[PDB]
Amino acid sequence: DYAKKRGWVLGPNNYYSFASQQQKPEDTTIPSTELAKQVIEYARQLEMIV
Amino acid sequence: VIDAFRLINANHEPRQTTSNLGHLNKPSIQALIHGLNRHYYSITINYRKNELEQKMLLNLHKKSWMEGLTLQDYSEHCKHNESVVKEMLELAKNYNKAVEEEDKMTPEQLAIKNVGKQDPKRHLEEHVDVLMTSNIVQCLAAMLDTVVFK
Repeated sequence: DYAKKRGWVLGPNNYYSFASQQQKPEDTTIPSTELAKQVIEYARQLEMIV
Repeated sequence: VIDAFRLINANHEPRQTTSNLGHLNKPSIQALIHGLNRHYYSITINYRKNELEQKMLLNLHKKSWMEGLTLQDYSEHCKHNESVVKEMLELAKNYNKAVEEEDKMTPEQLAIKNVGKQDPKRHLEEHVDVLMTSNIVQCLAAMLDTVVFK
């Protein structure tokens, strides 16, 4: 009953994979807009009259 | 350096003044020695332009669009960064040495202290500016290309 309550796959008898992979996040997209914004902020602070 | 001239007859004043426009140039000593306001007088030069002349003069220095997005060899970029940082190291040593001075220095002696001798603070500032400009430009161009080209 508790195995059913939790999200356990219930494989072979007394064999429930826990999927510790956590999807193994490997996709990477080079966040580019935010990095461009950061560098532009750097330039703004370098150039602006304080 | 350009000027316009006309002669004065053997007479009185050569011209009539109905405005301040004439008396705005402060004639040069050389021209005065060589005969200005005695044998000839100057005339103001103006550079009125038309729209197409203005546009062409402004466009002269405009570069091709691809040059703007073009990146810069990463090997050369890294080599330049490395060279400048290595130079900044010695400049920092010299800056540490110089900071210990400026207290054992006469108020007049400080000005002539930087005559014939390097200025670590000034050189550090210049190197910092060049490094910041180059690296910021390269990073921003890289990101912009990353998005624009798929």
